[PDB]
Amino acid sequence: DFHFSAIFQPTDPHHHQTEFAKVEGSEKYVEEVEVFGRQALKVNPEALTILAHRAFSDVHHFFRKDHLEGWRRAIEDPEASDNDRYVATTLLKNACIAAGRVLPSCQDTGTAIVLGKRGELCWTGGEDEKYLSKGIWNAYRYHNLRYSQTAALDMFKECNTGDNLPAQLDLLAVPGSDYEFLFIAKGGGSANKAYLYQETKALLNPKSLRAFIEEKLKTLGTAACPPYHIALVIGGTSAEMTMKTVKLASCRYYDSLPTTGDKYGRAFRDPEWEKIVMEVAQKSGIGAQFGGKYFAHQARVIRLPRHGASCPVGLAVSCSADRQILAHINKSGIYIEQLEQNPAQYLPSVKVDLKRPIDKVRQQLSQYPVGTRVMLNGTLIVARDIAHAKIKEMMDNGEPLPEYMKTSPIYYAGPAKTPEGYASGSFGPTTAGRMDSYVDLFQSHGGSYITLAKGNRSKQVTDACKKHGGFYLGSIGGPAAILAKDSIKQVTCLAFPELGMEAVWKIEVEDFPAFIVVDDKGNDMYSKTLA
Amino acid sequence: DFHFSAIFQPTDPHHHQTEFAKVEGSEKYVEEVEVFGRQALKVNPEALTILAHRAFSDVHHFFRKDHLEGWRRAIEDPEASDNDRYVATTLLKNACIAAGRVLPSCQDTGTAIVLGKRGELCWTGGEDEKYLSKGIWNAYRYHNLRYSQTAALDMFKECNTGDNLPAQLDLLAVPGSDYEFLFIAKGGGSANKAYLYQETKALLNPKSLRAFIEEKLKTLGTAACPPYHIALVIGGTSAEMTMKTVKLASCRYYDSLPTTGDKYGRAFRDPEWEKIVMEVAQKSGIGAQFGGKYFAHQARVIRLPRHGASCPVGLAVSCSADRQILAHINKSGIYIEQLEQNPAQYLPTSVKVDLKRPIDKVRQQLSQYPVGTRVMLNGTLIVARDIAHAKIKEMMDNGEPLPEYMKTSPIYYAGPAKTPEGYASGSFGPTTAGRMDSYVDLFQSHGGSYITLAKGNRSKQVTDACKKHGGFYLGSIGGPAAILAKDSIKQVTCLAFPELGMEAVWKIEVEDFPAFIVVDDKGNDMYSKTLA
Ligand SMILES: O=C(O)C[C@H](S)C(=O)O
Ligand SMILES: O=C(O)C[C@H](S)C(=O)O
Ligand code: SF4
Ligand code: SF4
Repeated sequence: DFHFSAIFQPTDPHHHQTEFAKVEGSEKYVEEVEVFGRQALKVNPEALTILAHRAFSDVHHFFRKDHLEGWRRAIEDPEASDNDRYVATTLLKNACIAAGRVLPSCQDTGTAIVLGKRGELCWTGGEDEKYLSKGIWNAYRYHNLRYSQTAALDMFKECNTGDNLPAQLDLLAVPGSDYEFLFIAKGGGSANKAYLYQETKALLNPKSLRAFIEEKLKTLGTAACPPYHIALVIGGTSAEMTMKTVKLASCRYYDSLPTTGDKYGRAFRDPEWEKIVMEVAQKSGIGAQFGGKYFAHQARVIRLPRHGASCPVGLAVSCSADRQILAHINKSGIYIEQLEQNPAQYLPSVKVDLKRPIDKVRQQLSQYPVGTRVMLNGTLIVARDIAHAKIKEMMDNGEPLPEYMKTSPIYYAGPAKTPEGYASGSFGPTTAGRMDSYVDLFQSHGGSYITLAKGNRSKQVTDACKKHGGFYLGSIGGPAAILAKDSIKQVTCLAFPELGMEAVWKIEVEDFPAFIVVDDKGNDMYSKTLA
Repeated sequence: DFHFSAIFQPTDPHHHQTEFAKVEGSEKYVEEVEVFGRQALKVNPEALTILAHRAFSDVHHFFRKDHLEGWRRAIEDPEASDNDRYVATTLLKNACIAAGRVLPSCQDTGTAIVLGKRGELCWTGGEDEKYLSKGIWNAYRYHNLRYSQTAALDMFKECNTGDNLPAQLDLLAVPGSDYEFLFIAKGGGSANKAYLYQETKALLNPKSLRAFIEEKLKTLGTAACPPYHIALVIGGTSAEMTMKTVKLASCRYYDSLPTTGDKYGRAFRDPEWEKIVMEVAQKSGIGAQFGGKYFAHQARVIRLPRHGASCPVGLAVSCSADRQILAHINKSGIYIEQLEQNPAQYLPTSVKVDLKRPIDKVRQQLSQYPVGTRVMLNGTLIVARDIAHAKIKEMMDNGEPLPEYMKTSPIYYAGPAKTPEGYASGSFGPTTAGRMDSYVDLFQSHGGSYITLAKGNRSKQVTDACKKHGGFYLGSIGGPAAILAKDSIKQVTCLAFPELGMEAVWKIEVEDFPAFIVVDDKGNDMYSKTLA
């Protein structure tokens, strides 16, 4: 009566649908052997270093076809909004610059995540975590990436690790003699849009589930740089299993799952509800960041078994910095997924002078409604999470709001490392909502009247800008390389240099595009689509 | 220069602080060999079946010392409330019954979870998932446990799998030649109290974090049968990593982590904030289910590294059915954690309600008493939980009446485990009440569900419904399923929907069934102050 049924039964478990290139000469790192009658593979652990280094180098300069096709679709679709096409064109042009292998596609080169599947008879010497980490360390140290990891010295005292370690190393024990991998360079803001809901049987009917999807999609907002790859997981054997599954779904790792369930509880993709998710995304009007049809590239919906008392639900996105790369080691060597190296084949405003007293800039912005495109020319002061927290603490101790918060628009951003001979490394915006708790306070103390970042913000920011005569400008989210190449002319560290990329910067910019998202009158570009 | 630092650096990675018993004769399943100069272990995969079967048998009848000590503390502490002592005594007596190896400690024998760590040179043949699953299958099939897993035939059509499979099998590749395990029989309602928050640097100061903890602990309520082992994880490299870590923390798997961080971002346990979590839990007044000090047994707080843009936070509990067991396979055979076989060593006023009356007379009697009154129920209960409620609502949406069997007796939210030979009932404690909240006003408007019996605090809509319709919600003690079955449940019959398995509608006869009036017919709620 016993019948074993694996929860996940992909028809393409080894991802034969993906194209791989072999690392030249890498057969020297492997040797097929036969031990106690079974075929085994000896793997020099240096192969893990070589592989992780190339994976976390390639993934920052190239994209998958399904991602690039989505941007082209947003440009060519007659039903796309003007802003849809503008954002998608900008992101495609950014990808063309990133393909030069100098500037990464996003300033947030992400957390390094490794999903590894080591066969029973794949023998590495066992130090896999160290050798993978060395390859990751090499990639972030010797390329123009960013150190984004924050170590906790105690509960509240933190420092940057200075090398983008530690990585997340999830190494699984599986049958066979190969070693199979998924490498993910996961952006922080898209990682933040991984949500867990604890639901019930009352959700599991067509009307309730549709309404749930409509409600939860809006909570993604534009804070993770859409168009999104949207993943939705209904059910699971635990919260952590649901959230792992929705991460992998967003990487299209489970595309080959069955599409029907059975009495043993196997996982399945649900194409009918993927289409419903896409209908909700298109009809939302949220669009590719600034209103339209292209909130989502595509959708993945996976239905999982559940304890009768339980219904965990996971929702997650892959952002414009859609960065994953499959790989495997076998008796022939090291194979790595081939990304698109020629993204160019997929391609088919009010001037604001910042070199003035800030009150004159505010006066000019007050002449325009939300949704107006602007082009900024002049100085920006750059500050994000830790700098804002340190400045609030200073004011709580009776110190003034610093002069540099009162002279220029505040750009929420943290740069990647500067290539030799370049004025700036990749340097796109940070999610604005994380700074919302500071805006009324800083404006009440005479600063932060104009902020520049990406993503929709909470009502407290709209209220603050109306009370204090402020503005929130939305940069396009994601196009960090083209912003650096074309707009950023000078970069200087202003304060808190120990914070690394989170230091306060002073930058000089030209032709920096943005939209007026929140004005000084109570209006919000997102008030209709993200209410 | 490059310096590798593992995130997790326990000082006791093989859990030497835990006592293990050897499975007699199990060295016959292993053989030490040497290939390419390296020591390897051949393991007969039948060892995986034997180990999983014993693990998911033992864990339903015995508890760890730190769990039992927590119940004893709630009895002996002068600061414990009278209800704290009553609940902890009931749970200890339940454990004494479960130690008889016939009735499981809870009717929810849980989801079977296996965390495995297979050494590079531990050679099983590779069919680990099947052989582990067979042992789990054996444990749930041939013992008086419960089939709790629900398969999705399509997005909405469901059926019970009938064997408590599939299991969650997380098998990791690690150094060496051994095989190490943590087995968890995870209750559904405590699994539901695993929460993920997406926070920011603005949280990471003493005032904000303390207020956050106070707010979020209240959202656990009593819905997962406290006293809780409370686990809190601040940070993490991804949502799924944070939630895995908070699960393992609640199982005390990370107790030997360092207690300080470093510039490489290693994880650490934070004893100062564990003490703060315990102070918040104690001062909340929520107590061991019915007001008092013993909301929590103990706390685990793990601080993790984070991307500068990110601060995932995990909060989770282990419930009264605190069920995990460590194990390992090595050159000497199969070893399994030794749980406490003699829980009795930890052991040191009510209104009688006759349910064998017209339901309106029972309502009239209950209306005489305030919330917090302890009652003892004698008579018939109609038993229905999530799927039966959904099916009955669907019938009503299609124009059918509320069934008469929903109008004659109080409704007990519960699903029984299998009945031992010669017993009137298997373990048969209550289901979480909150999951049925959306049905109460509707059913009461149609003349039924005026009195409900379950565990956990409920939402405001239920308080409002009971005031509008002259209803009551009675809180059973949560967790003591074996002593309820042994002493209180006298007859069990299936009344409707037999295809739902444990989720069928049952008609049961009970005696001396304890409960508290949680919501009355006047707008009052026993939890309105502690869980406001
Ligand atoms: O770290 C970054 O630069 C981008 C992320 S998405 C953020 O700040 O929200
Ligand atoms: O399944 C059970 O019997 C107990 C769980 S905790 C529940 O239903 O709330
Ligand atoms: S594309 Fe946007 S969300 Fe994604 S990593 Fe870059 S800034 Fe963050
Ligand atoms: S003790 Fe309570 S929460 Fe835990 S499994 Fe049993 S009924 Fe569910």
